[PDB]
Amino acid sequence: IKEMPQPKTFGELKNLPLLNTDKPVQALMKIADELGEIFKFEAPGRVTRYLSSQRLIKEACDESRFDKNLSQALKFVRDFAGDGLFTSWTHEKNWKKAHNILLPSFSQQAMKGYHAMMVDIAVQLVQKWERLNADEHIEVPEDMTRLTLDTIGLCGFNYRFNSFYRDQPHPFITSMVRALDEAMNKLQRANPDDPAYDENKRQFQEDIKVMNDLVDKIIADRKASGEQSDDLLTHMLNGKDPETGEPLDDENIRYQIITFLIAGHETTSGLLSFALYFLVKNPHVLQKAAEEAARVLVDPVPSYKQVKQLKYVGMVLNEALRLWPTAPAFSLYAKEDTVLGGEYPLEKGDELMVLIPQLHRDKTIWGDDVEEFRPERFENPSAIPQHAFKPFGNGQRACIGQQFALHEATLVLGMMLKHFDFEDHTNYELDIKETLTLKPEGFVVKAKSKKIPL
Ligand code: HEM
Ligand SMILES: O=C(O)[C@H](Cc1ccccc1)NC(=O)[C@@H]1CCCN1C(=O)OCc1ccccc1
Ligand SMILES: N[C@H]1CCc2ccccc21
Repeated sequence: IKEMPQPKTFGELKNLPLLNTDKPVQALMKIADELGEIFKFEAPGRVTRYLSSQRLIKEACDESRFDKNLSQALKFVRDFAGDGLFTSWTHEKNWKKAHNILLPSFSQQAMKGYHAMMVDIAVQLVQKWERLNADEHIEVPEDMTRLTLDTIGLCGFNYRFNSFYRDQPHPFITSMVRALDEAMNKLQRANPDDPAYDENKRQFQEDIKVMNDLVDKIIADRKASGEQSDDLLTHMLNGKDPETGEPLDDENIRYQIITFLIAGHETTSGLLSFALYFLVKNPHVLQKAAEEAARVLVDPVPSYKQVKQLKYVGMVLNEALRLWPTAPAFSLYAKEDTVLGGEYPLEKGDELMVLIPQLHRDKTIWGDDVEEFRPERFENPSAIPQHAFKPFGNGQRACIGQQFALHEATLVLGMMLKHFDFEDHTNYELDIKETLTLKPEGFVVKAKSKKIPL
């Protein structure tokens, strides 16, 4: 039995002011580098423990011992994401119900159905870049966010956000981004009942209303038309849970669609942005990935089967997820009294945080070169130990979107590498912006067309 280290305290505020930063995950990573595989983190009326080693995380990922916790961030996002899949407890009836109904909608097999819609948005991205003038550059996270938001709108509910037709976001997106910023800003507030925050609260309720109003209208419009489009909204209006025999009600469907729109906007766009960053910083890797894209994507429109052959592009995406897992932390609670790692006794209900970027830098697993971008680490997936690599979380509460995100990201990165050469024309210095997710802020490149027709 060891005593856990704890970072610096602020009297009665304990560790809470360490999150008074726009980069809380990066702060926690630097604390992990100083303190090691486990540290205690305290706020008024809150204790959690941050885990960084595969040795401890492999136990935390034992579903017989630990279940998904809603962190303070997830409790605040639940105010507009409700009991959708991401912000539900495992024991809530609507978690297992929605999970059983939606799993077949998110399978590898289902990606054959979504492919044509993904190609539609991906071709819009390639056409935007083809149409740039010689003097112009690409705003990488901006364009990747235009893409991922449009892909989930179209595959989700046959709705065109038309992000490539706009400087300024759809009204839904303005409310969604402002609601997320408010949820994330609330974490570090030592005094949240302060009247300074009355404007925030009035605005928050207005953004929740806007989100509910468009999504409720889209569900109502689809029920009215009777149209049977092959999208997630159709699957949710028609689907029945084999266990309860019930369908999802319209309120839960609204929380699922809100959840899927946040995920598409926030997650896959980050992965693609980090992938392009690492490619332009590692020209040998860029060359190897571009040879594969040229050899495999022989048709003007990529096919589902062709995207599955992009093995090296998949390895690039996994190496980007290793260094900068886009959704970098998840929360667990002890189902019963238990001893973590033969050293740290926990009581039933005790919370753990998994610091995925730190897990991904465990030198006992990956070797001394952990900071280097080497997709070849992923050449043989069998060589990666259980629970060493967890960008999609864990067990039955793992990312339902994983096949969808990797299919979209592989298709789009394949087409980018086929159609363009890329220049890091500003020698961009990595600056990682944090919301729920990570993105490389201010990342810009120039693309030179290889002039291959669509
Ligand atoms: C690169 C992209 C993505 C990454 C890295 C990512 C990562 C994650 C992770 C780490 C979790 C677990 C959260 C936890 O334990 O608290 C999760 C859950 C989830 N993700 Fe993703 N995700 C991605 C894309 C998507 C997309 C595109 C969708 C949907 C369109 C999606 C939908 C979900 C849902 C619904 C959950 C909750 C699943 C459940 O608990 O039943 N994700 N994701
Ligand atoms: O929200 C939390 O409880 C903790 C931070 C915290 C706050 C108050 C006291 C003690 C700890 N959150 C986190 O450690 C991380 C970093 C910032 C947000 N966050 C988090 O888990 O966000 C939710 C999330 C994001 C992505 C995937 C799943 C869940
Ligand atoms: N994909 C998960 C991980 C990050 C995130 C944010 C919103 C909704 C779902 C999710």
